[PDB]
Amino acid sequence: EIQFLRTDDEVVLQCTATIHKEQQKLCLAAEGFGNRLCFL
Amino acid sequence: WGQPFRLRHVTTGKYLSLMEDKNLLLMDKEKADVKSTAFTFRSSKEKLDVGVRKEVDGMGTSEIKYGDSVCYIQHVDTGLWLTYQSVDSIQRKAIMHHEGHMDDGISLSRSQHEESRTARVIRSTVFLFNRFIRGLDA
Repeated sequence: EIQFLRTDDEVVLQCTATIHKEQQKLCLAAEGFGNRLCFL
Repeated sequence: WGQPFRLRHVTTGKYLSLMEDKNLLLMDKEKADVKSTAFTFRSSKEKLDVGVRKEVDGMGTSEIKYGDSVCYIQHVDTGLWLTYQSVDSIQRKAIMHHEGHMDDGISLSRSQHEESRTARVIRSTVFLFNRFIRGLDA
């Protein structure tokens, strides 16, 4: 059966990018220590 | 059992790998090419090699237990086993050997969340401070 997202779950935010005619998967990431901005 | 994985050294941020000339060695993130960095836990040292396990889209079934279970680390690509050099605190160099030794069992001890946090903070801080020192030297 199709699984659902509950609250107390560990997830990763993923997206796709089309660069030079290819698809790349990128996950949102952040360090938190010494750097608050988010990268991929 | 049989699931491939990578072992990352938290303090240095480098991944364990096997080069043919100089056996076990730590390598940077950009050079961990799965073929040399893939390792596997084995219940027994005998050459079973069942493989062909189907990946399960879920939490799975708990197999390897902390402390109680005895593990045998095996390189996926070459099939070599982790074993000690047996010649010289303790400082016993770790090597890859095809038939290993009589006692190659490995136990696993989980670390605390605070300890893991502190280790990763240490690695980030040493990276940033080394960058700062190199910039000042330049």
